[PDB]
Amino acid sequence: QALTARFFVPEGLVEFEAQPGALLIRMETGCDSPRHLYISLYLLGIRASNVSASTRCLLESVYTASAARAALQWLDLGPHLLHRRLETLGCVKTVSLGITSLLTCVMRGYLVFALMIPKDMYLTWEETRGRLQYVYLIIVYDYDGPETRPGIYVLTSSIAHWQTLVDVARGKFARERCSFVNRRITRPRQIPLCTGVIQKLGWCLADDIHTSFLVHKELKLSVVRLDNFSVELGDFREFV
Amino acid sequence: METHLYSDLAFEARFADDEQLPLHLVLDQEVLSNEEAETLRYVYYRNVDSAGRSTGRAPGGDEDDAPASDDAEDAVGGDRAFDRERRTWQRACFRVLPRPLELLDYLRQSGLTVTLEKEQRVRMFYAVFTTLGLRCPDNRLSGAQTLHLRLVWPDGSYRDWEFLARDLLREEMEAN
Amino acid sequence: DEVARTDEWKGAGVSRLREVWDVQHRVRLRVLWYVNSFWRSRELSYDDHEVELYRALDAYRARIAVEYVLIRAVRDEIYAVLRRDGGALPQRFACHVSRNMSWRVVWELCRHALALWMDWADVRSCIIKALTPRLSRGAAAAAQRARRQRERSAPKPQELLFGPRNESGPPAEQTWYADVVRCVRAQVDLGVEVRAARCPRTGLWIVRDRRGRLRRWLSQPEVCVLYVTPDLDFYWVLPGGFAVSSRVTLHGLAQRALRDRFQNFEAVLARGMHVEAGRQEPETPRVSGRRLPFD
Amino acid sequence: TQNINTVDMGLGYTSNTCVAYVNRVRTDMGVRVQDLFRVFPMNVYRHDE
Amino acid sequence: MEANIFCTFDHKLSIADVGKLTKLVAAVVPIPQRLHLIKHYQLGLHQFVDHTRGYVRLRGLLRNMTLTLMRRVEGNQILLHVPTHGLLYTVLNTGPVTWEKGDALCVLPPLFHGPLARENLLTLGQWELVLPWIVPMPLALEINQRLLIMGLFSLDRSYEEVKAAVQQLQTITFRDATFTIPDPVIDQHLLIDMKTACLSMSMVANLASELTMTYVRKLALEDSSMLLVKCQELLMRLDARPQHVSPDDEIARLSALFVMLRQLDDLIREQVVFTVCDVSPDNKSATCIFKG
Repeated sequence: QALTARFFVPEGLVEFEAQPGALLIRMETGCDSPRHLYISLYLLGIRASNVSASTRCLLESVYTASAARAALQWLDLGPHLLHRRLETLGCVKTVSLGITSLLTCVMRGYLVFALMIPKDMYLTWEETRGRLQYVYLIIVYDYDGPETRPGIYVLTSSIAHWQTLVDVARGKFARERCSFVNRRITRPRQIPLCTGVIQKLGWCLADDIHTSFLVHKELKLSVVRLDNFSVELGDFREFV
Repeated sequence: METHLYSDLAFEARFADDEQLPLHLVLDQEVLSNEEAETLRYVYYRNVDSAGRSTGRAPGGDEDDAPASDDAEDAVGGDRAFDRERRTWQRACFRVLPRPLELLDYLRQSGLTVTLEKEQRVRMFYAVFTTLGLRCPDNRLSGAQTLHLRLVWPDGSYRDWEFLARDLLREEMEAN
Repeated sequence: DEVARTDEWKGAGVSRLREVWDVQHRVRLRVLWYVNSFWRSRELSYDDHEVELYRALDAYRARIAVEYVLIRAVRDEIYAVLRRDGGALPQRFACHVSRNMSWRVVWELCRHALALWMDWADVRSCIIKALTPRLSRGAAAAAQRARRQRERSAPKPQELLFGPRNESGPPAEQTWYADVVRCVRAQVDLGVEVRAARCPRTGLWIVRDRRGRLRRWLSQPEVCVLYVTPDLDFYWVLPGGFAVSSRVTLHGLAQRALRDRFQNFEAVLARGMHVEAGRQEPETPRVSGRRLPFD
Repeated sequence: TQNINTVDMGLGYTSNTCVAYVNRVRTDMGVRVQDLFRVFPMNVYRHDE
Repeated sequence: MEANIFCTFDHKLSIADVGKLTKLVAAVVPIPQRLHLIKHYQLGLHQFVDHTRGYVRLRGLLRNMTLTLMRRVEGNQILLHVPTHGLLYTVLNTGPVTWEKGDALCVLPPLFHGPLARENLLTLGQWELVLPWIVPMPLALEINQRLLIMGLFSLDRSYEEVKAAVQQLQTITFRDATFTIPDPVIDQHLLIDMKTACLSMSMVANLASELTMTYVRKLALEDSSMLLVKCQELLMRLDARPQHVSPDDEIARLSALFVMLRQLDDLIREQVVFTVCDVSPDNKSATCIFKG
């Protein structure tokens, strides 16, 4: 059933990700020796504008390893673009720790297989609980400030047809779209690509969504959880 | 609020070609009832020369100046004259705020830093925002010009009333 | 790095606020002035030479003149045709009549009604409503079709036997707009709408409301009533169904001002209304404050 | 699966029932008034204050 | 996953109705809730169709819903099968549109057709069964594009000018057939779509490079062909070494132009639901791959 995959990643990136249920992303890098480097969704939280100050302090405290800091330097080096450099792998549940760690990922399957999301990153457009829900990973670019720091969200919705979801996203994110137009006018020598990117990975039953806390090195984080989850990857689709 | 800014930019665009300058209006309960302000559909405006003319008609004169014929076939030049009359009317953007508000507090909650000659509070049970134009054939603007304001509702009913440009511009232009 | 016009616009803000009345002092509204407007930068000039002002007010008087002078032309037609007939009124509206009545008092009531109606003349009166559909685009085409259809030879037996059926003629049910004035207590009604038909037994008229009920005023001694047809034909009625006939001589007015004052304004498409012509409109848009606005 | 077909064999009401016995009530029989704002959540008063 | 959907008829099933429904086996019907058991009311578009309101609303309501296939029926029981992405299935042509080998399919609300005498299916009481239209890509794309064109053109014009343009637009000819859009009334959804279209159109107008702006002028000066003659005839009402050439900036600008054009295309292209293998020669049935 499930399509297992296998990756290697150095110890510095692992310690908070080591909880079995996690989500993993692959990042390209211009540096020749680390051609690719593997980053979990939690590590994006240290830079995500949506994450609150306390959770950002915790993330800064945890990921102090030199390799992880170099990874964040590579991430921040990217000029106003991340989806050109980020690629989604899927959900993982197995880990062996060491000087170089081993973990497996599933790119298509539904074989506990809970997927974990940080509480800061989670939003829903609807408070009514639909019986069937899809979940998506979206990246949104802020433009009203001096330079673009990105926003990160993982959201659940009962909408499947893409254009309807883009309509509702436009409705809720009108400020970001106006900010994108403002960026285009205010700095004409610079040309941003999109306001946000939608990517699809989700099939789950809404009655199996949980709220929970997570611990690492006696540091405490608040998270939201999808329990009876199935993973189906998709293409990074750009919207305005 | 956004209507004033958009209409100002649009009239800046069109001024080089048809030479209309923008005028910004706000209307309250002394103008129209809440029911008709809630269902407002269209707003229309027109300019008149001092001697009595229109913006769309040829300034010198037109066949419309002739007396009505009261004949059976064509009462008043039906199709062509009606086309001219709809030609002379012009449409403008509008936004209505159905909730009650006061001007100064609302503007300060918006980005506008209002600093009036005195902080005269005004309370409007409902507000509609509208921008109108008055034309000057060249950079000479005559105070005797009259302006028309039309409001249209879905059922076809309409109300209108006229202004003198000398009243609208009585002191703002006098400074310049 | 430069900002857009919007941000410097919002920063600069407004500083003045004036209240202006309309010409008739019916309605008052405010105007706002933005300090950052391009209108300031243009540096245009302004003057109000008095002769132009006098011309403007005279033209404005001529503009409001359009309907009152039409009322007065109606008066002139009434009096002229009353003189021409010499004091004879044929019966035109179906109602019974009594012989042993002091007809002098109802004649005096007709005089009083004529005096009272004219004092309360307004743009709300019947004849403006009568001209209202006459001006629209459809009226000319409809009149052309009607004149062509009524001026037709009786079909030969050939046309009746084969092909199309008898082509539909005009309906008896006509639409009229009316003014009624009551003298017992001095008050008038000016914006009435009424159904009309021709009685089958005798060619007199029968008047009914749009609900179908037969109308009563024709009997009442204290009332005199005013009718106008959708082809600008004119009737004045006093108790007893005795009428005065004329055509509204609207040729006293220039077409320009007549069209300028009023017309049944045609619509253009907006949110919610059908693209196909003449379809039933959905529920009204009505951006509302009674409810939380939709987003 | 097992399809079940039933046929009526009487020209009248061939079965009767009565509401025999009571166990304790499932509703509190309270007087707490319905939260009318929650069943009509769209409506607001005009002046915001 | 709920790989099967059962639906129960409350009304009696006369022999004629059950035979007619038996002929419909393996057709396509939509289901809103995806729940395991569903009543007979939600089967079909009859619950949601309303000629008084927008065809745009019906288009959105249809595109949002889920798709299912039909299976053989029994007493008071009708079985619906949900397709799985990537597998191979048999579908029957619900509409009169011709189907061809090797082109994609889309789902759209029903359209008016020549005779207007649409056949009625399972008219149980005041309820009726109505199927959606499965349409090959060119016709569906053309009709959605022309509906958006209707919305963009008709705005702020009198009925008289609009009257000729709507009769020119509403009629669609596709592979020897003729079709007409039922009720193209403007709706708030169409206004949102038009706002997005205007924003994208202005953005591509702005960020387009100089070479893209001046390309057709230079080539019209250089060459002369029927295509260029038509383009100039269109642009006639509107109608040297570049001082800057920069490959990297040109690459980035064209990437922005592609994201803009990609966005503008999404307004028109409905999501694919089926890709076909070769079709039976009677044009009544085909074997297709299902996509989600």
